This record gives sequence, C-alpha cells and structure tokens, in this order.
Amino acid sequence: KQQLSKAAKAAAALAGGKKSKKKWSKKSMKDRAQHAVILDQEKYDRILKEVPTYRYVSVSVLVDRLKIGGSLARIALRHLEKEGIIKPISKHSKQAIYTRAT
Amino acid sequence: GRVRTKTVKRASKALIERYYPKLTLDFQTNKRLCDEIATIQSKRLRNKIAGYTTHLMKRIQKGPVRG
Amino acid sequence: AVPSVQTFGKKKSATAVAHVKAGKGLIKVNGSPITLVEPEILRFKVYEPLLLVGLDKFSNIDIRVRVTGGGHVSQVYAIRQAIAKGLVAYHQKYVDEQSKNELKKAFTSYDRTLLIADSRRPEPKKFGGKGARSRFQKSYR
Amino acid sequence: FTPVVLATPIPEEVQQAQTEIKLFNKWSFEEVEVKDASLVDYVQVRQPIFVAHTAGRYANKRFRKAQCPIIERLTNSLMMNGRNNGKKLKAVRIIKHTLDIINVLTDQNPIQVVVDAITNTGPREDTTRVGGGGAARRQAVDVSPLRRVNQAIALLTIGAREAAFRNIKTIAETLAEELINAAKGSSTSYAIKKKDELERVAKSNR
Amino acid sequence: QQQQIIKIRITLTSTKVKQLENVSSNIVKNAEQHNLVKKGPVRLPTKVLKISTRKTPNGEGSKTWETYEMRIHKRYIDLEAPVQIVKRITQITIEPGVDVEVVVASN
Amino acid sequence: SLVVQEQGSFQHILRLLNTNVDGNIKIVYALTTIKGVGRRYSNLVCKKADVDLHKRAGELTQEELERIVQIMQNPTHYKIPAWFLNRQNDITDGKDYHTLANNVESKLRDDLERLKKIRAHRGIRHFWGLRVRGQHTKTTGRRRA
Amino acid sequence: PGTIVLYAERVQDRGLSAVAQAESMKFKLLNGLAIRRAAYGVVRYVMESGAKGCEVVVSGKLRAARAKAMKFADGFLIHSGQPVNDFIDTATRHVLMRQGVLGIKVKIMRDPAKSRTGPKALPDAVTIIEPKEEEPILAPSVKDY
Amino acid sequence: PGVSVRDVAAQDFINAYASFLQRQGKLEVPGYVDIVKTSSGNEMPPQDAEGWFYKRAASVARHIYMRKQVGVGKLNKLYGGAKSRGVRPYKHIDASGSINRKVLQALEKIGIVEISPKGGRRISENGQRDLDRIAAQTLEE
Amino acid sequence: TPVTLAKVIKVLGRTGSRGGVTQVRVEFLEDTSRTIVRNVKGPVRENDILVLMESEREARRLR
RNA sequence: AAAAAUGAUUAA
RNA sequence: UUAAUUGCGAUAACGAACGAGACCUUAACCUACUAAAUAGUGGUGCUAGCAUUUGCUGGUUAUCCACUUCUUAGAGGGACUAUCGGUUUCAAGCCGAUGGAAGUUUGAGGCAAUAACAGGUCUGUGAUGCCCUUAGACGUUCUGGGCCGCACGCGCGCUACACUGACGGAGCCAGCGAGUCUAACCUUGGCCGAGAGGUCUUGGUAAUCUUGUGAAACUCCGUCGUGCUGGGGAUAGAGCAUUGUAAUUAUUGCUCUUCAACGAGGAAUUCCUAGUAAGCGCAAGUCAUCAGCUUGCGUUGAUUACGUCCCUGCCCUUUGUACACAC
Ligand SMILES: [K+]
Ligand SMILES: [K+]
Ligand SMILES: [Mg+2]
Ligand SMILES: [Mg+2]
Ligand SMILES: [Mg+2]
Ligand SMILES: [Mg+2]
Ligand SMILES: [Mg+2]
Ligand SMILES: [Mg+2]
Ligand SMILES: [Mg+2]
Repeated sequence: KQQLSKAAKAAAALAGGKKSKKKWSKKSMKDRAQHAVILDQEKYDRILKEVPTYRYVSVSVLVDRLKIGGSLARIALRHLEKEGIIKPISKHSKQAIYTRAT
Repeated sequence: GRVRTKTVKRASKALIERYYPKLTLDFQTNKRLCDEIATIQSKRLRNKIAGYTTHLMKRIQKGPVRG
Repeated sequence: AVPSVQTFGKKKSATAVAHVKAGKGLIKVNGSPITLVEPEILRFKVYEPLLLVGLDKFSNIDIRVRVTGGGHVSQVYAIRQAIAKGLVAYHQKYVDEQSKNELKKAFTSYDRTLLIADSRRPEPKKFGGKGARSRFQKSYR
Repeated sequence: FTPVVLATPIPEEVQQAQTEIKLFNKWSFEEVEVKDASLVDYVQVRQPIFVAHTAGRYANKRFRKAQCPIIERLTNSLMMNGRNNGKKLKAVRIIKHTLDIINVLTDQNPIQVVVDAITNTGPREDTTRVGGGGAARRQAVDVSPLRRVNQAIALLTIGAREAAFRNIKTIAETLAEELINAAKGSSTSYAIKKKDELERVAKSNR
Repeated sequence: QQQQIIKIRITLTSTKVKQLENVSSNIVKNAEQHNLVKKGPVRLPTKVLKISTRKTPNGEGSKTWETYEMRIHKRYIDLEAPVQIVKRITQITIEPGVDVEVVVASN
Repeated sequence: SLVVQEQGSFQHILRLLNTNVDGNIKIVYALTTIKGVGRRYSNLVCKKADVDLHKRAGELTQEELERIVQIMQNPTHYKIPAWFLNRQNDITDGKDYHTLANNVESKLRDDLERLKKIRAHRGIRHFWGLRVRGQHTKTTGRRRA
Repeated sequence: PGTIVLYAERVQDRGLSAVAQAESMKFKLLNGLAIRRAAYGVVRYVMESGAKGCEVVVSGKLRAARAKAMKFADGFLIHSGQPVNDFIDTATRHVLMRQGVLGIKVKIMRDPAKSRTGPKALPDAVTIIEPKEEEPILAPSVKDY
Repeated sequence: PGVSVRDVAAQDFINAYASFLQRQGKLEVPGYVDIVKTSSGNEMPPQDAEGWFYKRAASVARHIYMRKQVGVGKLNKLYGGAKSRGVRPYKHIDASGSINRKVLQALEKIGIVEISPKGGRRISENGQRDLDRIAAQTLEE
Repeated sequence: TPVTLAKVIKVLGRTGSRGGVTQVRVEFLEDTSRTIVRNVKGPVRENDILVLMESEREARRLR
C-alpha cells in the first residue's frame, strides 16, 4: 500500500506519545460516607432504644439506619441476640435475618 | 428430516414384489425375516429397509400402490 | 442368606451403587447417615425419596450407599437416583408390584430423573475454540 | 403428624414434611392462586418443589420452560453477571434468603409475592424496529404471555443486581425489597419504572 | 519337570482385535481339551495413544488439527498347567502383528 | 461477644515513624500506611507486641505503642527469623535490616545511585527510564514509561 | 547367522498393486515413453487384471513451463467413507525429468466380490434371495410312509 | 448406642475436638506458630493465631481416621489450594510440608497414631477411644 | 382501566423485517364474536390470552 | 421508492 | 418435500457414475452370554479395634469362597420417527402425544465429488528444475551478541475494577493423560526447611505405582464494611533456591518490602441454541528450565430464540448485460 514518509511516521508517533488518556466514560463519585465503628454511649442508647420496633434486622439495615460499620453491626447484632431482644429466622454467614422477639 | 433414500426405497419395493405372502404387518418379524430373505451389510440399513417395508405394507393393506 | 438387592444411579460422570436389604430401617450413605449429606442447600434432593414414598415402609428395609465419580451435585443426583431405583427394584423382586407401580407413579409424578438417568452427555471440544461450539475471536483487518 | 421411630434418627422438623411437599420445608404451594389472568398455565405454581434446584430439560422445546417452576425460573436468571455463571448453589441460597426476607417484612406467602411481582412487572405492549431508512421508526405490538413473564423476571433480577452492585446491602435484601415493591406497585422499583417507560413508548408509537 | 505346577501367566498385546481373539480362543480351547482349570482371558481397557497435529506443513491457512491413534488391546490369562504342555501351548498358535509374553508368576 | 462502653478517651489519628496512622482501622491495616511495612510485617509486629488484634488503632495506649515502635525499629531483637525482613545482607555492612517510612526511598536512591555510578546495565536502564527486569518494551508500558 | 530369515514371494494380481503400477510407470517415464501412453497402458493393465476401477494422475510440467495435471480414469471409483480405507489402494511417486519433478498418483478400486478377507461387497449393496415359486395344492392330501 | 466419628457434622466435630485438645494442652505447639502462613498458595497467616494449629490437628486426625493411610504429601495436596499469580491465572499449590509434618509428628506424641508398618500414619486403639469419647459428647452436646 | 383480555384462536403467520412479530387472530373473552387481527412480540401458542391496551387497531403487514 | 463515488500498465 | 440433485412424482429421454446418504470411530441402554488380586462387589467365612441389644474399620485368591450391579473388552441385541392422533396433488413427508435409555440424520466427529486459486510452503523432506556460490565458502563448525532492542499504531489473550466479593479455618468432589535399563523419567513414604526446595529409600516398562492425579470453581464457619478499601497487583528494591557448561538484558520458583493505572470502558466489533454459552481447573504438545498458547478432559451449569431475509453471504430457477482480467 502507501508507505508513509519518515517525517509523517515521526509526526504520528510523536502525536501518539503526546496524546492524553481519553477515558471514554462519565466519572461520577459519591461523597465520603463515614460510620462510627467505635461505639460510644449515645450511639449505644440509640441502639437499645430504636432497634426494637424494627420489622427487619440485618447488618445492612443497621448500617443504613445507623452510622455504624459492618463489624460493629455484626458484633452488636450478636450481642442483641445474646440479650434475646431479637429472635432469629435464618442463621447463615454473610446474611443475617432478624425480627422482634416474642 | 426422515426422507428415505433410493437404496431403501428400491430394496423395499423388490422385497414386497418378492416375499409379499411371507411378510407380516409388524416391524419385529419383518426385521427377523430380512436377514434370511436378503443380505444387508449393516443392521442399521436392515432396520431402515424393514421399517419402510412395513410402512408400505400398511399402505398396501388399505388399497393398492402404484409402481 | 438375607433378602437383598443392589442398584446404581448415574449423573454425567458420577455413579452411586446402593445395597438394599431387609433390617430395622437403617440408612447410610458412604458410611454416613443420609441426614449429614453436604451441601445442606441440596440435602432435600436426597431427602425426597424419604418424603414421597413415606418412610413408614422403610422400617423393614435398610440401605447402604457407596458413591463416587463426578462433582458434588452430580453425586447428589446419582445418590437420589440410586436410592429410588433400589427401592423400586427391591419392590419388584421381593414385594407385590401394586406397591412397586404406585411408587413408580409417585416418582414419575415428581421427577423423571428419579428412575431414568439424564441422557445429556458432555460434547467433545473442537479445535478453533475453547468449547464444542464457541470459537476463538475472529479478527478482520 | 404421628412421627414413627426409625433405627437411624430423622430430625423432627423434616419429619413434618412427609405430609406434603413444602418449599424449603417452610412454605407449601397450596393457595397461591395467580390472580391476574393471561399468565395462568405459564407461571408454574401447581407442581410443588422442595428446592429451586432441579436439573430438568427445559430448553429443547419452544414452550417447555413455562412448565419449569416459577421459583427456579427466577433463580436461573440470578446466575449472572458473567462472573456468577454457574454457582446455582449460590443462586438458590440467595433465593432462600430473599424469600425469608419477604416472609419477615410481610405476613404473606413469598411465592405469592413473587408471582404478584411478575404479574405486575410484565410489560403488556412494546415496540419493534421497522424502516430501513436513516430515520428508522418503531411500531407498537402486543406482548405474548411468555415474553411477559420472561421480561418480568429479567427486569426484576437486573434491577436487584444493579442495586446490589457497590453498596453495603446484600443481593438477597435488595432483591427482597425489589420484589416487595413490585408485588404492590410503587414505581420506586426498577422493573416497574422500566416497564412503565416501555409501555409509554409503545403508547407514543401506537 | 516331574509333572508339577508353574503358576504361569500369558499376556497378549496387539492392535489387531481379530488376530488377538483367535489366539486367545485357541488357548482357551486347548485348556478344555486337556481338562485344564484356568482363569479366563482378562481384557485390559483398550489403550489409545493419540497425536494431534496441524495438517499444514507450513504455517498458513485455517488452523485445522488432525488426530491419529493407536489402539492397544491386551489380555492376560493365568494358567496352571504341567511343564510338558506349557511349551505345547506356547510354540503354536502365533499370528502376525500379535506377540506373546510369558511370566512365571509367584505372587 | 464484647460490647465495650468507653468514655471520650478514644485516641483519634496518631503519629508513628513520621507517618499518619489513622484510627477506626484495625491496627494491622492501619500500620500499613507507613512506608516499608506491609500486611505481613504489620501483622507480625502487632502480634509480637502482645496486644489484641481488634483494637481499631485507637484504643492503643501510649506504652503499648512505644513497644510496637521499638519492635518495628529492632525486628531481629524480638525473635524474628530474619528471612522476614526487607533488606537482608546489604552491601555496606551485611547486617539484616528492615527499612522504614522515610528510609525506603532513601535507600532506593542510594542503591540506584550506586548502580549508576558503577554503570551497570540495570543502573543505566534506570537512568534512561526503561524497564530493568527484562520485560519486552515493544508494545506494553507506553503511556508513562 | 541361521535364525533371521527373509522370504520373497511372487505377487499375484500384480495389476491391482498401486505401488507396482506406480513404480512401473515411473520407469516408463524414465525410459522416455509418452505420458499419455504410459497412463493409458497402466490403466488398461489394471482394468484387464480385474480391478473395478483405476485412476492415474500426472501432475507437473508437461509441454510448457506453466504447470498442469492430467487425469486418467476408468471404472467405478468412490471417494468417501470407510470403503476408501477398505477397497481403495493408492501410491504416490516422484519422477525426475530434465524440466522438473512429475508426480504420479495411482488410485485403484479392487473388486469387492473377490478376496476372502473383509467385506465381500460394498455397504448398502442389498441382494435378495429368489422366491423359488411353487404351485399351491388344492386338496389337503395327507401322506403316510 | 455405639457411635463413631462418621455420623456427626464434620465441622462441629473438628471445632469441638480442637477445643478439647486446647483444654488438654499437650499438643506441643511447634514454636514457629505466630509466623507461618500454612501454604505457599496463601498470602496471610491464619486469622485465629491461637487455635489454627489445634484446628489443623483435629482435621488431620479426622482425615487419618477417614482413610486407611495418608502421608504428608497427601495432606499437602489436600490442604493446599489455588494461588493468585497476579496477571497470570491460578493453579493448585500444596500446603506447608513442615506444618503438615509437625502436626502428624504431634499426633503420635499425643498417642493417637502409630508407625503403620505397611504405610504412613494410622489410628491407634487409645486414639480411637479418645475420638469416640469426643463423638459421644459432641452428639450429646 | 380498559385493558382487553383476548384469546388467540389462530396464528396467521410470522411477520416483520427480521420476522420478530407474529400475526394472530384473537377473539374476545367477554364476547366471542369480536375477532380482530393483532401483532404479538413474543412466542405464542393457540389458546393463549393477550392484553390489549387499545382494542381497536387492525394489524398491518398482511399477506 | 432515504443515501451508496472510485478501483493505474502488461500478461491463454 | 428433505439437511441433501433427499424423495414423491412430471417428463425427449432412458438407463448409469461420483458426491449426499449409506460407511467407520466415539458418548450413551443392556440386571442377557464370556470372564477377571492388574476392575470390582458381597459372604465379616478367619482374627480382631472401638463404642454397646449391632454399627463403623484393620489382615482376606497360599489368610477362603460366591457373583458381574457398579468396571473393562469380545460377540451381539436395541430405533426403524415404533404405535396412535392430526395434515398432504392424501405420495414423499411434516406436527403433537404415548412408550422407550435414546425420536434435529439420537448427539459429536472421521472420510468427503468435478473444477480451480499464479493461495501458502524451495526455512520439513538425501522432493526438485534452473540460476547463483563453492576455500578469505552463501559449505560446515567454535566464541560472543542478536532474534527480547522502544517516541508509536494494530491483532489474539491473561488479570481486574470487587460484598453474587477478598482474606482465614474447615468440609471435600472429576475425567482425559503420561511416565526410566542404549539411564535417570512419573514419584509414594521418612527426615530437614517458612517456602521454593534438599536428603534417604520405595513402587511403576505400567487398570498393579505416582493416583482415589483428595484440581479448582463450590459449600459451611469467622475477619473485613462501600474507603482505589484489607479490591487490583503493575512497576521496583533486597535476599534464599532449582534447571542448565553458561541465568547479566533479570529461565523460573520462594520470602519480605513498593502497592501504579483500573469506578465496567467512544465509535466499532466477535462467539454462541443444551449439558450448549459462560465460569473453573486439570492433563498432554512444545520441555534440561520456562505458559498468560494450543489440543483435549471433566466440574458448576444460564438467559434467550425454535424465526426471518432487514444487514452480511450461500444454493436453484427466470431475466438483463456494452462484463469474460469476469462489478
Ligand atoms: K467450556
Ligand atoms: K554460533
Ligand atoms: Mg459419508
Ligand atoms: Mg483442596
Ligand atoms: Mg480496472
Ligand atoms: Mg519473534
Ligand atoms: Mg492496597
Ligand atoms: Mg503456541
Ligand atoms: Mg464500480
């Protein structure tokens, strides 16, 4: 076919090297979301108060409705199951399902 | 598609015009007859010949057939 | 001797062989009771003969199963096919067949695979692709 | 009722399922009664299944898949988005959890909720592309019952998967929320809003 | 030598199925005409030896592959015969493409 | 299942080895921010410090944080089998060492300057800015190097 | 010396061996005999020997530098299936000439009705036994000895 | 009545027996615990620093009970797994030979296994007795 | 909402540029003397029930 | 009834 | 009408041939024959170890015997769209249901016509014409280097962007293979080592041993907690080993450290209809060492469609042509 001249090949290579990274996407980022992994007194009172009347209890709903990390959600959830104010339905790792007691 | 080839068609037609009184309407004994009234190299083609023969015999029972 | 029979059940490449003989109603699989079969998300499939026919008539019969081959799920299917086949073959050989056919009716009423192994077979792979049908990515220009 | 002794102990909970088949040994298929017509004999709630896993042949015929149980049909469409091809054990476990979450958020049969979600999420009218010119057009057409229930399962599973991607909420929980939203009709669910958009487009191309 | 037992074993290895079965059947026959108790011919799984290679001698064209195969059919027979007749069976009934291997087992 | 009630004595973001270790992250993965320490080294140092592994890097008292600093400073003197370190048997003194936050890129400069001042092929490839571990360069690694 | 033997035995139906015909034709081309005569002669010899069909292909450069390939055929000659491996025998031979290399391809269909090994007829060749037509007797006419 | 370690849940049997050895405290921990990562395929040590050795000891002892004889290399192929090789695919890598060897060597020190004059390591009478005691207690947990 | 429930009684044929649309004849459930020809996207048997958002249009793309 | 231009010389 | 120049048939054609089919291999079905410590199972018949009103294991063709269900290979049987209900120039045929292991030629292949391409290969060939070269060789060997070189562009791919996840503990499962005596091949097991590995023996010329290739994806139980994060593991530093005479331009493996782009990807474009797609690994080929490749093997196992000629093409017929180097 048509061979390009050396100057044209150099121009193309230099253009490719100078070229910026054309990311072909719209990059939208959500804002910083923090959850108090450390459990202070006010958050514990909020737990002991409003965790009852919750129709559905799980790590995700504890995270969404209360700014606590998944680790604190899991340990506090098992603590509430020990206190017996929530009864289980399906017991399984990676997914917990809990409702009101009695 | 289950269109039979001319080898099956002509073998069946000759068998009908050669052993019509002995041939019987069910497949199993037409199979067990073709081994003695013919020599087919393969069991598969023997079964295909017997099946076309018994289908034509069903056709022959309710009226004649051209050819 | 003791009244006994034996059967087998087959998935893709898994095979389970069942020794079925009269006793006190003892069920084991690979020397383990069938209630311990893993996974517990598919332990129901091996429970299904126990829940369909009704374990009331399992009192006289005892079954011991040795299963090999295939994967975990393929073993589950071969076990449940083998236990169903053994139960209905023990009925055919040593019981009146009114109960044999009613078992067969209930089994076919639930799944055909309880008695008849799946005829699906692995398809050999062909050159030019990773699988039997799939091809390597063609390139033009 | 009336458990019998056995030489090998059978657990009491599974002993009660001898009476009739009980999905996950927790619900029976009796009194499901898919109420919106034109989807009967296509949503399979008559034959009971103990679990959503049975390797039956439902692809060698055109309409054979309609006889596959509706729960397993939903399960087999959760085995995605490529990395999740296979792992039907995982999909069945997710289905079991999402039905449990239905039965704890609503005093309703989860199968009833699922079939109501499918009936409410199957589009009744769509379009098709006609015209080879540069300005190609759409023509509204009716939608068969089978395609309605297939598109309903697709939109429910896809919306649950997208809502599960990159957030703290488990797939089982976001699928349960999607199913609860769809079984009543709330337009906060992906499948409802997608169906309503598509039907509106067929209306505009009528 | 004084008409005693050898605990002899005979292996037949070949690709030719018919040329293998005929010799094995003849050995079986000579057993009964000399009222000989034995183990019948145990047939090994038919070994297959495959070679897959490109058909093209150069490196051009569609990447078509071809596979060629051996089939090794094997039969081991455990015989318990006197000394004066193990030679009678081993020197006769030999066919082209088929070889006979004999080991005095002691296990 | 321990549900601990504590006052406002939780220690928020804290400084070790001239590096910002932030609380609310487990102590192992909080220490990994320091240059020269990875997940394995952080785990081993934390475990040799006789502290709990679930202290969120904010419950650590001062004294048990200087214990962990000294363990990082002298890895060998706390029964580490010495194949676990970062710089074993160096050119200068041949003593098995582990570089820390501000010293990893310093020792990197010293080693690169040494290889350049000796004109060894790896040093000259580094000076040009090419790949030194023997990779092909025809197509891959273009947009930056 | 005295245990290894070598026996040479005469080839019957020598027209049916593609190897022998290919060698003989190659010697004809070396001797200078015309290509069309050599191929038609070997075909005639094969067919008169009793083989069902014959095939001789001469590929190379015959009159001009530009290549071509004649073909000489006769009789019945199948091309696909197991009977290729069961009734077809082929030979390929190179022929040095001044201009170049000529390829000689010989393919032979031997008559299935002959020989005592393998199939004695082609697959699907169905043959029927004659009915031996007889007269029906009217009366029973039971017989005794 | 009679019960052995085949009718109990394997995972709960392993955990309970590991805690039983934890209470006995005679397993003679190797010393390089708190360091090793148990397999070349792994990239992290066990998250339970104080019991992973006891868990491995129970699992190995159970596995030896399961089979006729099992060697160190067979434990290595067992307890090994996939290894992440960065931009390369995965492959199976055997477990730490030294750890598997030390667990086995600890087993005869606690007396459960013997030389196995034909093969590798096999279960003894006293070890059998200790396992079926923990089987009885685990069953009546 | 006036949604119309109609039972198919005949499949006329496979229509469309790519053949993705079905020509069907449907009678109405409330009165079985109100036959009309419609276009259906998905697969259809006989004796299947459809839902019609507008119940008055005749399907084009005949013969 | 949407749009659709081009293709160097010689070589049975 | 068929997948078919497959047939029904019509007929200035008649009878024929090749191809298609038929054929051969291979995955399925055989409680039917032959059998088997190189495949098995069972009798616990011999001793026993454990728990205890009976189950699980150790030594079983000299510590025995019986039987081929599982396994293998010989000869076969089996399916022929069988029967039935529909439809037809009522013929070839096609659509449903019932049986059956199997009802898209049952699945997948192997072979595969005449005619041609200035298709590729003279670097596979002691296949080869002609031209060139032939002692300072374009011959053949030896040392070193290169074939890998990087401003750049493109085509196969691998790993990813994560919670349907990562990490840790445990449960625990294939099929196809291959493998030394003209010499070190496949390696059990024991011991040392974090590991990679090292050392001492063993078995296997192989359904006997590696090997039940105890593979991975998978399942359970815990840690993480939506943060380019503990996702990802590029780049780079330091050390320890193996192959090989020889490892620097890093063969590869292992340990610690560094921890980059990458937030699901514009125009555009590839493969695929059921045990298929896809995910997952394993073996073999090349191999002294080296897989991100290929050829197979099994594991887990979708969705959607049973259609059309819209796009891209193919076959037959009719037609137009100023084309035949053939739009
Ligand atoms: K695949
Ligand atoms: K050289
Ligand atoms: Mg053919
Ligand atoms: Mg494993
Ligand atoms: Mg031109
Ligand atoms: Mg190259
Ligand atoms: Mg990181
Ligand atoms: Mg390659
Ligand atoms: Mg033009």
